[PDB]
Amino acid sequence: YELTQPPSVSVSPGQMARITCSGEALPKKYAYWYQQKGGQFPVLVIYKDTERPSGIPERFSGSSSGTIVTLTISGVQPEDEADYYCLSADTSGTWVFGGGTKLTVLGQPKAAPSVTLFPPSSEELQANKATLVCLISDFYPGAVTVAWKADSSPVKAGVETTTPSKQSNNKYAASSYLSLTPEQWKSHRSYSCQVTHEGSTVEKTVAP
Amino acid sequence: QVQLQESGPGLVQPSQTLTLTCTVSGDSISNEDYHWTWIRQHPGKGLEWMGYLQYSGNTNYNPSLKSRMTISVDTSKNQFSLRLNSVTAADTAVYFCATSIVLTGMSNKIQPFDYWGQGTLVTVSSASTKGPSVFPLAPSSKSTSGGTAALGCLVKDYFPEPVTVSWNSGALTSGVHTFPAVLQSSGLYSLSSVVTVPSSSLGTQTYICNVNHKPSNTKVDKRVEPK
Amino acid sequence: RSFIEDLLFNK
Repeated sequence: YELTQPPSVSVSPGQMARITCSGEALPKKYAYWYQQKGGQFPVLVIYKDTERPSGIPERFSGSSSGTIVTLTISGVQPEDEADYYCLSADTSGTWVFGGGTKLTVLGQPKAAPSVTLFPPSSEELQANKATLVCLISDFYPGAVTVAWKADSSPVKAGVETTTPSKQSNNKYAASSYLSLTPEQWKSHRSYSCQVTHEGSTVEKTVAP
Repeated sequence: QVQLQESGPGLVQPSQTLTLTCTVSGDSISNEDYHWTWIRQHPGKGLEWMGYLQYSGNTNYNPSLKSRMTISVDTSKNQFSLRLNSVTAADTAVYFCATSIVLTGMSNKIQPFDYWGQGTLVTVSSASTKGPSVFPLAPSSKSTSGGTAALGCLVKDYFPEPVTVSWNSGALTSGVHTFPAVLQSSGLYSLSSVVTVPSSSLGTQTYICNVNHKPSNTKVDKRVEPK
Repeated sequence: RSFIEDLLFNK
């Protein structure tokens, strides 16, 4: 038994969001809607097809049309950006989660990245290693381009960069690491990390 | 109201038996009202209900897992447990313990899951654990912006996930910046943690990042002093 | 008598 949901619903703020869940046993089995944020345990937002739990905003509602149940969010807010799962059961008593739907609230206020570049620490150099740490936080949207330079020349060898992800403040963060030998760090005049976000670039530079 | 805490995250080798416990506080594991439940979620995928057990022995297991899993109870420790046999990479997931309560004589039940833990990450891998090397990201005039300065800790080359970082044993919460870990070409993770603090506090206030890597049973308290 | 699946799911 499978409960089928749309994989994603992309909606700008203020628009109405509708997330369905279909299963052949829904005419006889109640559905429950769950909200998951940040990989945490999900929170019930609608129970028994139509009912709203206490403490849940009134903008959440739910309806039933037999084999299909629909979670509806009027006045979609940036906080409503989450993954949503219907829960029901088959006729044998097995509890079954739907496949989940990612609600993306596109069009939130833009935010430029805060960039801090850290040089290798003395402890790491004394351990015969060297890492430059470029940290990027509080930016939106989540698309970003990170480049490194040795002096004024581009470098890609030894670079590892995270895929950006949203933090607790509903903003995106990312990190880029450049591994060097201590003598490569001490031999150059400077190293830079360039962070491009929505066409504009921020560059931080450090020197030994 | 009970509080549920899963056992620590870590590695299990393919074809071996995954074992997890959930310690229950606030009421007895032997009470039949409680349906002791396990739920899992592979990273980047959906939620999967595994099943529940009641102390009487009544069980209800996910049919695709019923010949691989056992839920059991340890009365002495007030715990219930998950056993999953012959695991593969498909069984890598965050495992959440939870419970559902039926009171004798209730006719209206609202919450399928009344109380829950916050999950524990089990990584199915034949690779070996590695504890982190922790380096200070010292505050200097080059990491200070106006009234506030940034300092941090570099948590280098560990496996598997997860790592948690606090500052000054949790007393410092304002200004703590969280960052996703990078997965390096060598198979090892690194992450950074940064706190922004008043620049004037640097001479007098001690700053220590508390790094916890439970899969290697390692904790590091790193003093971060200004440069 | 109602069991947990009756209480939660059976309409």
